[PDB]
Amino acid sequence: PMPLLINLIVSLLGFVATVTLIPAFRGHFIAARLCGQDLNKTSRQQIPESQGVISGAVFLIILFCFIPFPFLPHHEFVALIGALLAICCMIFLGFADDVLNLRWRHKLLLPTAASLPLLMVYFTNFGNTTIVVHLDLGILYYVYMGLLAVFCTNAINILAGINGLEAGQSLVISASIIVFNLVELEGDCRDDHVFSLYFMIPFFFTTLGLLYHNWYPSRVFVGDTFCYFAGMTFAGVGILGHFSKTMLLFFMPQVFNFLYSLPQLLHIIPCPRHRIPRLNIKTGKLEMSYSKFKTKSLSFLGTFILKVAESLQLVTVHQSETEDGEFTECNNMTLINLLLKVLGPIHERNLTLLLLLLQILGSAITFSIRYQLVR
Repeated sequence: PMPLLINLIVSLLGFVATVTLIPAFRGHFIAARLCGQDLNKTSRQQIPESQGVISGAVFLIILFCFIPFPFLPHHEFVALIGALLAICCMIFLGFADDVLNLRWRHKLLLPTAASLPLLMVYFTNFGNTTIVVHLDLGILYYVYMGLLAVFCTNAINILAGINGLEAGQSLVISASIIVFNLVELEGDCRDDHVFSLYFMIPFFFTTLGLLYHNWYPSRVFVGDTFCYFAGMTFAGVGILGHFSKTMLLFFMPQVFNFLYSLPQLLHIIPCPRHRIPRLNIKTGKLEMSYSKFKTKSLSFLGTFILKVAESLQLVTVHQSETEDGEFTECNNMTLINLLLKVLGPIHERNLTLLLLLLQILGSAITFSIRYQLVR
């Protein structure tokens, strides 16, 4: 593990670099108007946004320096430069979307745009287009790879709204991939897991440096730049490491949160501006958020999904009648608000930690399935 040693050293220098640079560039983001208030806090102070650009930049420089060490044969090098191009492009287009706030339709095209070098590397390095249930997907396999980048970013991005969640969930996911890579390094696929480690170790330590400042009480915000960055690094290693299926199982709390959010996101059930919990100033803890709307304006499909989700004991429905008419106060559909439905009001630092623990539980479940640990 001669290049893995060098990779671990540069990753630790990168942790120190992220911890040091994030407060150094604070002034620049504030002056750039790249800052906002922490909605779940009584404090009206502006906190710098998109700090995922600094940890993402540190990540790139770390790996740019690392590039000659695995070699010091081009088939594994093409994937290394190719994966770095896809990730770099994503950190770029991610930060551009943060700064410019592009339309949701253009936002979904950005990950497929940046994932193109991985698809081309998989094409030139003759990647297995076949899948095991034995079915050759061919063109539909490249559509999967293209949509994998789009998924991971938005899956992380829609499971957010509380300090240290986005960086924290990514640390559990990247640490799970590190553990999995190490176990599978000993035999069989050594090349596919040594490659994945080369990106996961620097991703873990740069994110650690970011979480140092994002963790409760949030000093900085990670921004959509970090979600874009994280999403592509995970899609990158999963695609070129061929463990995309195993990797998507580490995305279990995200897969649930996405599908539970889907009726609100698609506006089948009314969706407000912010579906984040409401902080009770007297309590100090975070309480559930609600989406009240007219019952007559609601669609037949929307009335069905909301009634099935109520019968499944997932959504709290509160009926009311005013002078304007009859309105339905539906619970905001997200894993954060569902945890407050089940466990009552929870403080922000404990609520994130609980979702991080939930992320650990799912990873243990994945590992137990894959290595026979149920008994």
